[PDB]
Amino acid sequence: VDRWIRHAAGVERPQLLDTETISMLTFGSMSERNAAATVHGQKAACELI
Amino acid sequence: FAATHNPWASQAGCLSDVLYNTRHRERLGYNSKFYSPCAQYFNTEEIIA
Amino acid sequence: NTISVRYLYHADHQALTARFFVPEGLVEFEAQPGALLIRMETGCDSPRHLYISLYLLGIRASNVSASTRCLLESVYTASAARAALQWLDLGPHLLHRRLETLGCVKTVSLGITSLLTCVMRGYLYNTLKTEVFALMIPKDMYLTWEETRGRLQYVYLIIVYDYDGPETRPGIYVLTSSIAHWQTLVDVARGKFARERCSFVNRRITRPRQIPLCTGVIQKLGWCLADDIHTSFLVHKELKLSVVRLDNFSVELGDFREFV
Amino acid sequence: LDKILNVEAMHTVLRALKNTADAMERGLIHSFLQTLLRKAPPYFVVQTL
Amino acid sequence: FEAIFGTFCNRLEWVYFLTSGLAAAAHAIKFHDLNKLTTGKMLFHVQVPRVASGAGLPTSRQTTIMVTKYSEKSPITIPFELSAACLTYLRETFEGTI
Amino acid sequence: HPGFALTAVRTDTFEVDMLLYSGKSCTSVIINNPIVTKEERDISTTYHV
Amino acid sequence: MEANIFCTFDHKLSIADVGKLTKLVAAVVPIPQRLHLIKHYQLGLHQFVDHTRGYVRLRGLLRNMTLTLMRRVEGNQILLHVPTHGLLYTVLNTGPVTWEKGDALCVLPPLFHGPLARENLLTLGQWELVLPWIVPMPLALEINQRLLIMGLFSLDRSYEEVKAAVQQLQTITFRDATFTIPDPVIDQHLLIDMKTACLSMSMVANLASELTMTYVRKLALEDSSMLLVKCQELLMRLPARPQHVSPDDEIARLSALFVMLRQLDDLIREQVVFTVCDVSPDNKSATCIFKG
Repeated sequence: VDRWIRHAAGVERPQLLDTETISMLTFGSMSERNAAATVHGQKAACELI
Repeated sequence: FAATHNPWASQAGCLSDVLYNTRHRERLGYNSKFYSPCAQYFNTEEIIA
Repeated sequence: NTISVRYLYHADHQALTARFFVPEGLVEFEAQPGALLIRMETGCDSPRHLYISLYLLGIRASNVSASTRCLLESVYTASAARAALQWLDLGPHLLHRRLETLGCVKTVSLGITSLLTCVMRGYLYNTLKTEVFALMIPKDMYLTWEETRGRLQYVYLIIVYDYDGPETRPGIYVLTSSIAHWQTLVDVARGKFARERCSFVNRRITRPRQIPLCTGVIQKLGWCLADDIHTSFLVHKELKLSVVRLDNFSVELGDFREFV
Repeated sequence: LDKILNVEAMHTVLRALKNTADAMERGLIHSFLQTLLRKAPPYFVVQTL
Repeated sequence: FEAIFGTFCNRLEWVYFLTSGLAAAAHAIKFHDLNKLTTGKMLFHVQVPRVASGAGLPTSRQTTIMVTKYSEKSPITIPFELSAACLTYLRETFEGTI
Repeated sequence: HPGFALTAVRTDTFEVDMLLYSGKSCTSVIINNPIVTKEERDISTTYHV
Repeated sequence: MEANIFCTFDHKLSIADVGKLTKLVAAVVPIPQRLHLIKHYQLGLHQFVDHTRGYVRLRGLLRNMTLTLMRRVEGNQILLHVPTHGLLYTVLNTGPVTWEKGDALCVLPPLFHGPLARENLLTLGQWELVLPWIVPMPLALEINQRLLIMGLFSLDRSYEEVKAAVQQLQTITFRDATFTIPDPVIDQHLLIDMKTACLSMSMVANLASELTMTYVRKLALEDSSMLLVKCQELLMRLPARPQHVSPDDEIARLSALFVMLRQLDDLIREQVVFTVCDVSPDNKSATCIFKG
């Protein structure tokens, strides 16, 4: 069911990243790949029930 | 003058409270690098102190 | 006034130079000061040792581009590499014992026997502190695990040992990184060489004979600023080749550290 | 140093009189203006008269 | 052949914190460091005006309110490299050629 | 449409030119003589004033 | 590189505020940035403070921090000096452990002694000064053995079973001094260390020679001793021995095993920083050859 969630969301795991890349997450590190063309600049949003 | 216009937002321990408090989030772990625009509003120590 | 000792000396030299005679068949490309010297442990008595340039290791390296290997194949066809492939290629996944880093050149004399100075510690530079010679890593061999430039990156020379095919074709990895703790540098090496760490188990699954060894070896070479990092261009014997330059590179030759 | 503190106590008495005197001036302004408040009917009354 | 042209030097007009009009807000005064052991927690007996009143509400009996302030240092530092060649040629004079 | 209303908060970053007007002789500042230090390298000599 | 580091303060010093820092002269001070004028907010281990209350993560983040010896309290600045390789400078004791001449020393994260002297010795609006311990090498690594045995022990156990060994494991003893150790338990960094640990245990189990692994049993009937009686109990689970093999194979079967003996012990190994020479009679200062 979790694979169906990642598929329906469209956000597939990048092989759970490198294990050292997970080790750097506790210090904080970028996860998003940079978008290619970005004429509109930085994007942001948030969500609340 | 409503006691809580957004019961699932203003309440302590609501879904947005645990979702956005830095304390309730770090108890589950998170990447510090990502910005959380709503999180600045729900914090206790940022506000109560 | 009297006893003006300051006038007597022209300049001090912190660098620990050494003069090594070299065969004329290896002087090519080596004539540029920025190149590693690496003694080889030949099994023959005459001679038991044989200096080789780091570029000579790339004719057999796997990770280097094959188009560069087509160029290097036309370069070293002389008394040197014809014996080097006869010896170091014969070695069964053993290089850190066969090889021994010996710093980089300061100057290269010509002649039929090309003696050359080579510092084993400190900055390498032209005499009278004039021109500042720079180290030259081969283009494809250079890499960084972190694409971000650091404030100050030490350089290391890992020697990967693949165990896939019956004939091992070890890779060579110069790399700069701001990391300075070997206990963490092996940890970042753990997840990146997953095919190589799998390969060390992959020999035991097939051939109990002949012991598998290192997935790599790490040793200090020296520090360099991110602004000192460069990727320029080099020419010798008309065969042009771009290279990853390093400017003010102090030499600090640490001992090899074997590990899996 | 004690003789310097003599001059310090003298200046303390000087400001104790000066600031009380200027406060007496502000009190005379505040009191006379307070009398003007009681003395002055609202304009719409005076216009009706 | 081919033409060449020389010293198109980058002229740099000088500036000063003192010549600037922004210093009018400043009360800058160069002064030797005392190695003060932090004496920068200055006190201030700031005199406070008051007013007499005929109202029965009390007026303050205490002239001049206390004020504590601090001297928040913000040091700056500028590296500038000099090549060892430029130094070794600077003091020495080989007197071999022009 | 489900039962979820949304407060989609979103911060924005704007470039801003500004101006400021301190009074004359506002903050006071004092400075000392520069203290040069001679950092040493065999190939060059940086100087941190 | 730089030979020295400087710092700037916010909240102003008093008599005690500068006296506690003059007490810390010639003592270890980690920095993470090595800029010529670091801010005090970046100074110390306190920047890595963690509400999750970890420890091993503080150690791994400590692994990359540069060490810098303290010197000269000019006032309103730390004036750190950057140690040079291969020489010596005096170093004050910090960690509550007795020192002896010639022992190796290493950096370890602090932990409360038990009674807890709780001497922060410096504080501001919230920021503090947490100086990592300088401890003798066997003590520096045995705690890593405790955290590693704590990691392997956690698997497949009831909570009373999980904490049963902990009453002995977290109460380490050394030179009369005793220490209780709060632990991350599971902080991923212990897990990634466990992965290379068991991977080393596998090859060490597999690279062993047929006679080398049998050597204890070959000695078992050969001799009788209480250490061997303690040796005997571990190996058995509930007399014959064989011998073959050509001599040349052992030079290979043993050689690669030495690399695993490093790779297995590397994770409990820590880089040395100090080597004491002239111990002070008062048990405070101690000059040490070699630095970071």
